Amino acid sequence: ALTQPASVSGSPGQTITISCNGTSSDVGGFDSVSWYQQSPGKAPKVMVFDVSHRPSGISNRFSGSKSGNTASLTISGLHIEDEGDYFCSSLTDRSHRIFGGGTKVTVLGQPKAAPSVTLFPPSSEELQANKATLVCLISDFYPGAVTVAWKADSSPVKAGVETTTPSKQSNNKYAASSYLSLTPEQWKSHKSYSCQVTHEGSTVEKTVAPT
Amino acid sequence: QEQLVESGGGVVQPGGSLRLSCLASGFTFHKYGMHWVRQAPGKGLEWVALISDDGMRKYHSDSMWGRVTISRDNSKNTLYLQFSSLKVEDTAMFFCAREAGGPIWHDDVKYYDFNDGYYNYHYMDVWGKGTTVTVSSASTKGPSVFPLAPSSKSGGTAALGCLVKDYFPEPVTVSWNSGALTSGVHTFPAVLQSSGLYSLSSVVTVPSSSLGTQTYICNVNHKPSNTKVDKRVEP
Ligand SMILES: *[C@@H]1O[C@H](CO)[C@@H](O[C@@H]2O[C@H](CO)[C@@H](O[C@@H]3O[C@H](CO)[C@@H](O)[C@H](O)[C@@H]3O)[C@H](O)[C@H]2NC(C)=O)[C@H](O)[C@H]1NC(C)=O
Repeated sequence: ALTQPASVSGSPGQTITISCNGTSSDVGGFDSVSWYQQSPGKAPKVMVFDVSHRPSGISNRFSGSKSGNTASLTISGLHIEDEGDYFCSSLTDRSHRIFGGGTKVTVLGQPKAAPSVTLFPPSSEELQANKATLVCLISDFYPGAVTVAWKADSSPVKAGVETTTPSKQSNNKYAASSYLSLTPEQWKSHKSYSCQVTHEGSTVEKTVAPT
Repeated sequence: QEQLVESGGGVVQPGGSLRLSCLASGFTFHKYGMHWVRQAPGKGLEWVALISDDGMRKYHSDSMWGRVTISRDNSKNTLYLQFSSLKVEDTAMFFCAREAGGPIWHDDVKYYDFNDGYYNYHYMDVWGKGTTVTVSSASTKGPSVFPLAPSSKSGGTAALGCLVKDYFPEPVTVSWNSGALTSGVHTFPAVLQSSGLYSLSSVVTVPSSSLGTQTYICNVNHKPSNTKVDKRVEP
């Protein structure tokens, strides 16, 4: 998979640049990089192809380049209508196509809001049902992009972690939920567990102790 | 004009076989290459397969482990994808995408290949809203409701909610104190865990002062299984 930043944010009129690191087997091996925009609940749209070229009827604000194994997408003068997810794709020396992880691009429409995060331990009831689930809930954050990181004590944890896609509230802020399923034993063995949401450079952290 | 429509989707059993069908229009079908692109819920795009114009050449993703086969019927302007031994992790959105293409020019003259077929271009210029595919076997089942009690951490404002887990199929409706409670209420979207069953969570923000003087009860209605539940959440 190609490497794109999880999220980039800016103000309207401001200029932005998404990077797309790759290898010598694709991006660095060919000048066939394409960029796609996917606006919410819609289907992808070609913005750039062969690195820098713009299909007919595509804004002069979308620019593309490349350097070694890393190509870029540069939006000049962000409009709100640029909001959405962006995917870079390259030809490979296996004659396959590859996609990047995707980058949620946010153009501010309302003043930034730091998330409100709460962490629940497993209920006694679930634990009598021989199961365990830590619920990590996040609300009231804008832009609508966050990074959920779980940690068992000091060490990070990736297995058994589920995270929903941010959704809009009644107050137009964003919310997201992250579950960490555990066995009753795993849950008893560790000192504590950490939920770490990263939002706009800032990171909040709550912690549940089985104790 | 240039358009693709995806169909043949729905909910299917693991280990079963499936066959999707894309339908084009507004362009010369038998001149372009075709792609399948999938997108697991909330995930990123993923390449599946590419078929040549005449359909005598196919390319598949090395991570599909050869569980997929791509085909086409140019006389019907229709593209096909077919599965075998589906898996729950095969849950995703399945897009149909044309491969850009056309003549190639040196000087002022343009050259084709034999038959006057287009050389390929390397960017999917046409997309059709994918049809969705869901892999789960669990017969209709009712949900279990566990209390997410107010952490001892909170003065200020406290948060508490219900963890409604292990139901099928969607949807589930979640109210608080019988609808009387609305402000500060956030009901999250459901997740499909490995289980093949759905889980979700509804939470409500309140003044920590209200704790012990105000009774919070989440009302869960899972119409499919005809199950209604009432749980009290307390410190
Ligand atoms: C592909 O993207 C990665 C991140 O996903 C980029 O990583 C970071 O790139 C910068 C530029 O080389 C590294 O240096 C930076 O310098 C600026 C000042 O010039 C400073 O403000 C930054 O704090 C940073 O020191 C940065 O260390 C690096 N981070 C890493 C390596 O994780 C990277 O630029 C891209 N690919 C390559 C090959 O650089």
